[PDB]
Amino acid sequence: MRECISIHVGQAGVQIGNACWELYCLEHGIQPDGQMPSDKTIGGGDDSFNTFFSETGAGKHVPRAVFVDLEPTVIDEVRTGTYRQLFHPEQLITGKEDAANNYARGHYTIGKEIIDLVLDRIRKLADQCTGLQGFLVFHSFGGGTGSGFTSLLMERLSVDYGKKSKLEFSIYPAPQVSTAVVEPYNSILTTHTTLEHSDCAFMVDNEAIYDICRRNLDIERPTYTNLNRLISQIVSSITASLRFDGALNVDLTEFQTNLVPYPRIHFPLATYAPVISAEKAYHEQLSVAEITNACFEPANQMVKCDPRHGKYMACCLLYRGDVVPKDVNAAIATIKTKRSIQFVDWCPTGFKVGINYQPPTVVPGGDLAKVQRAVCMLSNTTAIAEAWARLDHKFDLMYAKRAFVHWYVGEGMEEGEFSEAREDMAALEKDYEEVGVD
Amino acid sequence: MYTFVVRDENSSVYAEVSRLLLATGQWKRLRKDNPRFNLMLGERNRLPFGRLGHEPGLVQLVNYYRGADKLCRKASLVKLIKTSPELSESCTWFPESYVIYPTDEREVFLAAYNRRREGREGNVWIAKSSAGAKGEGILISSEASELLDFIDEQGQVHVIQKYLEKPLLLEPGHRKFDIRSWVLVDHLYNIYLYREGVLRTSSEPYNSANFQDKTCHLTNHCIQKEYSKNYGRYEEGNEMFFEEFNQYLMDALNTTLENSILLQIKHIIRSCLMCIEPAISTKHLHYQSFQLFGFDFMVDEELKVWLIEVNGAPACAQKLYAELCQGIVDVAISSVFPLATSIFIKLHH
Amino acid sequence: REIVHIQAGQCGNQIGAKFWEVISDEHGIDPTGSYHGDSDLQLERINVYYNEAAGNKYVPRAILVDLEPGTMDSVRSGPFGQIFRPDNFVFGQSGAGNNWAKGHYTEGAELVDSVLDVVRKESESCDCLQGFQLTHSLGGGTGSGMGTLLISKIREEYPDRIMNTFSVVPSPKVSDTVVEPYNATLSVHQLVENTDETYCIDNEALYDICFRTLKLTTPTYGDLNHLVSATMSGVTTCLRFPGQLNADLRKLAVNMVPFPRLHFFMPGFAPLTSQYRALTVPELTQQMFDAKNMMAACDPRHGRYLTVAAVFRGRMSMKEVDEQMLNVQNKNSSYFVEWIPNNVKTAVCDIPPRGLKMSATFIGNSTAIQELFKRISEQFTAMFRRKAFLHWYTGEGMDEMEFTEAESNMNDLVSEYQQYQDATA
Amino acid sequence: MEVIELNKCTSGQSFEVILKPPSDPSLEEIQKKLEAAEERRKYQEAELLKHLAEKREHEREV
Ligand SMILES: Nc1nc2c(ncn2[C@@H]2O[C@H](COP(=O)(O)OP(=O)(O)OP(=O)(O)O)[C@@H](O)[C@H]2O)c(=O)[nH]1
Ligand SMILES: Nc1ncnc2c1ncn2[C@@H]1O[C@H](COP(=O)(O)OP(=O)(O)CP(=O)(O)O)[C@@H](O)[C@H]1O
Ligand SMILES: COc1cccc(-c2cc(N3CCc4cc(OC)c(OC)cc4C3)nc(N)n2)c1
Ligand SMILES: Nc1nc2c(ncn2[C@@H]2O[C@H](COP(=O)(O)OP(=O)(O)O)[C@@H](O)[C@H]2O)c(=O)[nH]1
Ligand SMILES: [Ca+2]
Ligand SMILES: [Ca+2]
Ligand SMILES: [Ca+2]
Ligand SMILES: [Ca+2]
Ligand SMILES: [Mg+2]
Ligand SMILES: [Mg+2]
Ligand SMILES: [Mg+2]
Repeated sequence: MRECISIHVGQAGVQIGNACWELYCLEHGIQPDGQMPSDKTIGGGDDSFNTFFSETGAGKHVPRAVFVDLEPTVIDEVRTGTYRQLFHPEQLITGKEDAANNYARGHYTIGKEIIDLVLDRIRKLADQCTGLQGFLVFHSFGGGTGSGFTSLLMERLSVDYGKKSKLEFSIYPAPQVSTAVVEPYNSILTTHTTLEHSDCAFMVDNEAIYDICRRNLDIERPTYTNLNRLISQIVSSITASLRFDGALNVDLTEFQTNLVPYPRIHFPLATYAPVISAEKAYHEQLSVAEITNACFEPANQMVKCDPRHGKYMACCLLYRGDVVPKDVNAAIATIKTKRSIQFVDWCPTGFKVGINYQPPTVVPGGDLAKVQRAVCMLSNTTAIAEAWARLDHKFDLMYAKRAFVHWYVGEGMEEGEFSEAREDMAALEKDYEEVGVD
Repeated sequence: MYTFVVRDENSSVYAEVSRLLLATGQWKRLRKDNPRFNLMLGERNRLPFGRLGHEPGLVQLVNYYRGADKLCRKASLVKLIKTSPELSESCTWFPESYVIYPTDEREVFLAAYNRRREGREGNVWIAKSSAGAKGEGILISSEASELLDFIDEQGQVHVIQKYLEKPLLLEPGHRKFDIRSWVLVDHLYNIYLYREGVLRTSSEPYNSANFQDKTCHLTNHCIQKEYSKNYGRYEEGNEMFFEEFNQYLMDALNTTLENSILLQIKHIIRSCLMCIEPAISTKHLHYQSFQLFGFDFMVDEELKVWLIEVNGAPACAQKLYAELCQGIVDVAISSVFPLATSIFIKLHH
Repeated sequence: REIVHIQAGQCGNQIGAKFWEVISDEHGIDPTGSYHGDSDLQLERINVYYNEAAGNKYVPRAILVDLEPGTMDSVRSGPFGQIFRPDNFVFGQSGAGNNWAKGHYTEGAELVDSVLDVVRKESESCDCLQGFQLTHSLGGGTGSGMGTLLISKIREEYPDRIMNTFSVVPSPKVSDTVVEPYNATLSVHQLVENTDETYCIDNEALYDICFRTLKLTTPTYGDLNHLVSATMSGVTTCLRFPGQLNADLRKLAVNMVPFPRLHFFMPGFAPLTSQYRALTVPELTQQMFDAKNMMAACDPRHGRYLTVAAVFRGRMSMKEVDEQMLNVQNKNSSYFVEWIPNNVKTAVCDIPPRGLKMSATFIGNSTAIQELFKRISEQFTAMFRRKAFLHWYTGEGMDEMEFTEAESNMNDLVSEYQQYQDATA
Repeated sequence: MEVIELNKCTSGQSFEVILKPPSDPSLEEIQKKLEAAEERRKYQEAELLKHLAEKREHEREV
């Protein structure tokens, strides 16, 4: 067995980490006090769930996770919440003043003061691993901590753990749920410096999660709690292959091999169905073909864009629940004759499929309904570049007037990095254009 | 009240639409780069579709269908027809055409030309390309060598298409023509055919033995007005409207425009637009789309209709701007942004 | 993350006293400093403005400054006079005579050290000092002259801390003396360099609001301060109560100030009060964007918005505030700059103020704020071209060439505001 | 539409369906830049405290 260490950075990363680990415990039958009645290997074991949880002699199962925020109010809620017993204190690291949505403040000013401590605490978990695979880093593009410190952390993890894979779960900024106008700056800056150090990044536009919550759960004004419990379902479906017995996506390296032919273009598009409200007391359960079809409706994607006008480089279908291969092939045959699905000429036109028979787990008292079967499609499509263009344009509008730039230069940055990063995004946007148009 | 933006200055049609929306008293125009808009009268090239539908609390509409170029570029249109099972190589209303890069179909073009040459079938051909506008870039011949040589001389793509040697010829004049039809597709993908079409008329008598002359075989209004001495001999501006053409067919050939030609027109429109419906439809998309299309047909002497091209940024006939432009706002825009008989034939599908 | 409050001069100490009366009520603390409230949500972020003391008492983290004891003697005897720390009254004896030079260079220089001594003690007992807020007028001598002096001294000892001010701008319609434009111009030059956020409270606007809209034929300083304290309660409401969104002074400044020198905000409030009819979200939103609800005598339609923040208080159809906020922008979309995307942000605090079920506070960084500085610059030059009343200042050591510099910098400030009002994408 | 590499266990199955076949920085280099921004931060702070020192002179000059 090979362990995976999760790192949750900034408010968004931390709060989403709370949702994931809450869901993980329910999926594995672990109680809030860390006891696991179903585990008969007391004090140890190399089972599949042990990739994410270590075991103590007392029988407590402990997430291989580190939480880190530059201000404590968010992690303080972890230290006192339902799962306070799950984590032991040195896993939770807090500063005193945050980065004020300033990439430079998080990366340079405050980053330098706390980077060594964080790495030391990460090394204390890596020392408990017999065959560490890599890291899963949860953070926001928009926040100062989530953007600036994460990039710093990613840089030094590539030096101290050179041959270990690093996966990102990144929250793409949306005006509907943000109170910050400088997020485009932080998004471009962090992407530029993190790009070379990330093997696979799953991007989640808060705009997508917002509409999905109100359209499919009839929640009039979703909160972060609504959004995080939905995101955790997707995160779980993506990470389930690492935590349960299986053949597909069992090593972090397989995510890169299956989903990323070119290193720079490592942003797969996630699509998830079915999202069903708990208020609908009796619902017409959806067939395999209906949820598989739903994977190609932009309204169900984690990032709004049109794959019809891009090209696919890889596709994985991660079913959870009562699904058998035959029903999948039936749907795929029908779907291909009814949808615009063009692969690049230098890649096969095929789906890598995986099925876990355990149905999706929903947190008691949540907003989601329990369903018989669900699917998360991971697609590396050029259409995701639309999200970069949107962001690049917002960056351009403010930078032409140098708006807000003084806040970054005042923290030690040079204007060069703004144009240096923006130029990198220009290439990235043009790299997507080469691969998928004409 | 609603807002909109103009991003195409050289647009005849939508110049009147913006003009007429303003005069409504419920529409407000903004700069060419203010995203806080309800409607975008976008540009013909590199319209930023990716930046639409991401403004909170703003329904956003645009007057173009992303991907509609596959029907409005001559080379792509050929590959769409030949490779679409809904249309197929066995297409009765499209002339046997081939895409020739100066993927490529050079042999297979010569393939039938040889079989046709041996069979004494009038193997007269034409080459075309979407780049050459203003009647520049057009070659007609009877043997490939002289035509294919012209293709290689230029550096862009060119399609070779069977020139139709037996067009329906009007009298008096013994002259050629094409038919232009305007079709509006709204956000719901209803297909609306404008009840008024126009014939772009050739003012010179047809001559099959002589294509040396550069005006007896093309009739795009511009050519006739700049390279023909009889621009307007028979009708105002080389433009004959349906009422007159219908009366002519009744008197000369004892038939109607609706029966002899307009049924085939409505079938080709439906066939083309429904073929691409799953690739451009915006029914469940974060932004909606409509678009005005200009289909160009022609009629042979057996009263069969042939589609020649589809134009995605078409101009209108001078007389009909008012009525048509008013029709767009009614069906395409107001249908989405309500306010305080019909001129369209709904092509049902 | 604690805030240290400072109030200097007559105006500063009186709007300051009302501010503490208001928020003390909102948090449930009586004039003696004892908490007697109904909800624990009042106390979650009480530390932000209060220290906890022996006997389970909360003491405002406030410092009281003046060069003459008159107004400060009143505060101690006022409604909440006994709430303040008696050690935090640092007052001189002579006064400043509405003379900027006396507060900044002579009389104030003597007392300033005693003021910073109290600042250090308040700062040394702060878990993580967040910044300072100053209340003061720009037309007097103590608040204007000494206040800008204190700001300069605080930035020297706390250069990485946020310095914010609620600055009352003078107006002939509510004028104490004629040299008020001189003192204002000198203070603004200091505020342009040493503050991060200045809320420009214009007494002309407060008067017009009291007289024209509230139908008060003869307003007092108490009537104007009721509006100023209401705004300060609204501006600080998100910091003082457990509010869904995480509000920090430096995070707020980063999001509101695109250019360092253009940090002068127009405050706004709705409804305007001195009734029982429940005000609807349609009515709250359209009022806060009206010139008649602005605390700075400037027309927003004569300028452009760099950033905007509307803050709604109470239980309300929050889906409706969104619908309407997005409505009011479409009506005025020409008055928002296109080069700062999504520059209108909204925050909601479920707890309303006293006597209202729904309220709304408006914070705007608009280029129309130049109209205020242009007004002050005219009054300044009208006297300065004839050097009238300068002897009051040259007698205290100042040179007329410091006056010329201040004038130039404020006309430079106006020019900069004009640059971005005409800028486009 | 070929089905290949079908592995299966008690927890589930996995397979692949094909429809159409195909047609480095160091630590020292980092540490420097964090310090290069730190030294730039100090220079801005020194320039501020000098500007303030200049204004303290003028104050007591008056
Ligand atoms: N989905 C989701 N996104 C969040 C959440 N919290 C914050 N975000 C995103 O992050 C932005 C706000 O910045 P934060 O992530 O909270 O702050 P940070 O990353 O810790 O950086 P600092 O606050 O400056 O220390 C918002 O605009 C969101 O896009 C959350 O709970 N869920
Ligand atoms: N297969 C065919 N048979 C007969 N004539 C043909 C033909 N293909 C093209 N033509 C001639 O070419 C002309 C139309 O050319 P085409 O429409 O491709 O140029 P164009 O698209 O640049 C002008 P527009 O943009 O206004 O539609 C007609 O006048 C017609 O006579
Ligand atoms: C004078 O010292 C103080 C003391 C306390 C607060 C302030 C202050 C308030 C403020 N308000 C209120 C709440 C709020 C919350 C937001 O999101 C969470 C938001 O969007 C980022 C904007 C606003 C607008 N804006 C600025 N700049 N300062 C100043
Ligand atoms: N709103 C308000 N403004 C005041 C008050 N007292 C003075 N001012 C303003 O400040 C100016 C007079 O300055 P003053 O308060 O005497 O300054 P001080 O000498 O430092 O106390 C006038 O032009 C007023 O605009 C007050 O009680 N309320
Ligand atoms: Ca075990
Ligand atoms: Ca690496
Ligand atoms: Ca003395
Ligand atoms: Ca001293
Ligand atoms: Mg934070
Ligand atoms: Mg054309
Ligand atoms: Mg006074």
